[PDB]
Amino acid sequence: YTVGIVQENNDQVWKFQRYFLVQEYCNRLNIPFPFVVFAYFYMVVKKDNETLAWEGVMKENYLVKINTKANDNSEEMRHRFRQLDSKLNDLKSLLKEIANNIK
Amino acid sequence: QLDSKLNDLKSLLKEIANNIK
Amino acid sequence: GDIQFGKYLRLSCDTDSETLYELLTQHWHLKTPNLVISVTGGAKNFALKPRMRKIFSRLIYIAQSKGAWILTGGTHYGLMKYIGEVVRDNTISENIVAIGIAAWGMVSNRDTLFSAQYIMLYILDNNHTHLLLVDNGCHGHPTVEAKLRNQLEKYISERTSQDSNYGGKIPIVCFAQGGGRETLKAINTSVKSKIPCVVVEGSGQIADVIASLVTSSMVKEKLVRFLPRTVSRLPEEEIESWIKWLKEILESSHLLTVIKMEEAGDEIVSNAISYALYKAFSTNEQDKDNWNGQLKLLLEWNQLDLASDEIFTNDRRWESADLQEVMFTALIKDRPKFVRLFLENGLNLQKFLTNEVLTELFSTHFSTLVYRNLQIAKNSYNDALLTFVWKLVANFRRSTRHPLQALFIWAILQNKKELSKVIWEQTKGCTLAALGASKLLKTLAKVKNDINAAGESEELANEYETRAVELFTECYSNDEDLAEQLLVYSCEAWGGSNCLELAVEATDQHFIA
Amino acid sequence: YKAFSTNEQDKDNWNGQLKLLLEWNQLDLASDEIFTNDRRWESADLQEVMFTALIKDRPKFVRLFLENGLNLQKFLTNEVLTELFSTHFSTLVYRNLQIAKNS
Amino acid sequence: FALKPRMRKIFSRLIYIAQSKGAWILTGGTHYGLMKYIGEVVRDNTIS
Amino acid sequence: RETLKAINTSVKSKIPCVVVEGSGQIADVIASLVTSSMVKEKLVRFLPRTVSRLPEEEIESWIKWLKEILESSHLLTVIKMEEAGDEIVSNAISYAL
Amino acid sequence: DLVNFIQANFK
Repeated sequence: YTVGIVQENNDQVWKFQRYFLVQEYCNRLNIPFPFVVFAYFYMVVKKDNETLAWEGVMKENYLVKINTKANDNSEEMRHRFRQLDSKLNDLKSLLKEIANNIK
Repeated sequence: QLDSKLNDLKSLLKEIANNIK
Repeated sequence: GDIQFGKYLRLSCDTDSETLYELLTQHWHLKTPNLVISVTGGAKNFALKPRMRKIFSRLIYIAQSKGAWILTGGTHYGLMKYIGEVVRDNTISENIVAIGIAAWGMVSNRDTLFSAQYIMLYILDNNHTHLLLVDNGCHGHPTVEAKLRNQLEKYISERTSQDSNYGGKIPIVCFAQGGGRETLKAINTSVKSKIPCVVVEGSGQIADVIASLVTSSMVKEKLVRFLPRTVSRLPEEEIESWIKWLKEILESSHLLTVIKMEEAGDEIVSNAISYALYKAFSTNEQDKDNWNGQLKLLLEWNQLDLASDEIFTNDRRWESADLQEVMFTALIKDRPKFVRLFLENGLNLQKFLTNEVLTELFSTHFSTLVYRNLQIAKNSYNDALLTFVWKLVANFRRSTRHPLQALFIWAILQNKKELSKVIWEQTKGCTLAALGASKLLKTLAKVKNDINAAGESEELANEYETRAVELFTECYSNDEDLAEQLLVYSCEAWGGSNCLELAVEATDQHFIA
Repeated sequence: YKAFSTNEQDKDNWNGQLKLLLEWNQLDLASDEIFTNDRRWESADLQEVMFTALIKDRPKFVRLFLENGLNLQKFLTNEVLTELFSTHFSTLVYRNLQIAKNS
Repeated sequence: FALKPRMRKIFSRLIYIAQSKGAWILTGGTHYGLMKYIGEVVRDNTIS
Repeated sequence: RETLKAINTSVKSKIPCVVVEGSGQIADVIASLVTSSMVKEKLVRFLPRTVSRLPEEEIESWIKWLKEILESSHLLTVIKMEEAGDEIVSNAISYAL
Repeated sequence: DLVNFIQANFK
């Protein structure tokens, strides 16, 4: 039961740990160990806007995508129909005005 | 489309009024 | 006679309005920022329709929020009684004034008078905090309170207000949904004054008459339709006077506002009131050419669409220097929609954030509770980002710069969602800012005593982290190399760290994966 | 309903109209016609119809009467409850309750 | 100038169409209102 | 105003082109139009403050320019406000040409 | 005090 349950959340944790290990190995002398000691000696002897603009453009695109997804409900047509009704009502008023002209 | 048809009727009425005047 | 279980008193019609107002304001009641008077027939016949109940509950909530006074018959019959109950509920869940006005001669039980207590036609209601009785004349209980109420409202309309922002005047708004004759008389005498106010085409039948109207024969037939029995009972001369009153009322429509029956939104009530006041502020011609005050009024009441339609548009040519004053107020007022509107209507945010502006804002608008919590978290737990944020906030409290990041942090620490998103949509380092916000919210919730506030902060942090993940997915799909360059981009004093470090320190497994 | 109202024999009558509309399950029409501000029915008249609605099993009318100003607390008198329990408690239910209590 | 979402979308689509066709664009070019926005858009287009 | 003058001088040439019944108010005037009294009242509706400020002779010239523009409609194309499609712009231009 | 002012104002 436990194996069946915790499988989905296991690879994600492993990827996090993998980041940790990879950064540990990269933030290192990257020298084979049996000679690495020499480094510890030698070392102890001694001891932008373009990217941000591009990211902003992509952020604008992402916001546009979210707004379009929200508006994709397609219910606005109904609203349009309602507006049409009002237009028809306007015609009636015009007719009434015509009658007032006739009288 | 039906709505448009109804609108057409209104226009006809307007034309009738133009005939009446 | 004073009764507590509040203040009650017996007045004479000769009493001056100024003296009564001074009495009320001096000791018991605070200065009114707005008044609502409910015009309803005193008859015991009242229908508690769900729509009317909802409308009046929303009205009471709006009055509580604004701190407005409420005037009512206060005889414990029909609508008035309901109102009392509502206010009671509201105080069980600041304080709301629920003044009631009645006639001493129309009171069944009289207990003349430390404080006399009486427990029991038209016996007064006990839910109202304050009650005023006036029967100096006509001891047989004819209508006499209406004249005094009209005089008091007239006096209030003439009073100046220092910080009202309605042009220095108190909005007086007669909310009326009553079918009685006295309701019609009150509406007419109010409209004769510069008192915009509202009717609802609902249960009230004379209100329905007025709404439908908005010739003598047409008004007569509408009245007969909505008052068959009532019109039949009334005599000819009094009903001709009725028609005259109704025509006089219908003469002016700008002061008269109506609520559509079709509308079912929860915020309809406010709108109506707002619109009413707006028209009286604009059509009054005293400040019709005025531009700023109109926008301030529309900013006070949450009316965004109307402001865009009316204040803006090409003709006015407002210019930039005028929008700064309203933007500053909108920041405090917590009106994110107006903030977005101002930003997208030409305001330059970068220039707006001045050193003095940020200093004053941080000093006199940072929540003391939040400040104490941040101090405790910084002193106890500490972190790479907490130290930086604490230093920045302390610097602005005592006295590149990245002012946008400072504003975003200020919005975040107060737990403002829409405003925080609006500010985030302006920053340069959007992904890094979102990651930092998530980390900061997590850390603050880790040291927050409040139970539900912790959940709110956790939800906000989750929302921001999902936002960052989605943004980075889109960014990487667009390009592979620039996305990694952004990843490794070292913060220019945001927190001294890039996206990877913030994500790993915040334990954001979803982003890394 | 129309023949009872337009007949003019009891057109001015108020109670009988409400009793008839209570017999047949017509709630919306009763709210529209019987009530509204003009009549000024008062409280003492609604008790007789509330009592009948309790037996008739017309919950909507019960809610309508309660929300139209009837004071439920005053309505429940000792005699009312006594008579109701005595002459409207199902004999089958009474026997079942007796058996459950005794066993 | 009002940066209504509809107008912003319309002018962005116009700039995209001009880019696709290779068409020239003539404008006041005084950095006020709409013109300024147009400039920003074209900048974005060349950054992408 | 200069927008109206440019539109008129362009239409006088064989230059089809487009207006949008959106934020632009004189564009809204032209779209709604597509008699002198009717154009005048539409202009006043969409330019209350602007029409109030302008003098009589210059505004009569405005009306003359607007009538001359409205004379020819084949070169004049409009974008409906109801339309929300992503490819509307292109369509308009296309149709115009 | 308050009662005295009230009764003085109301006569």
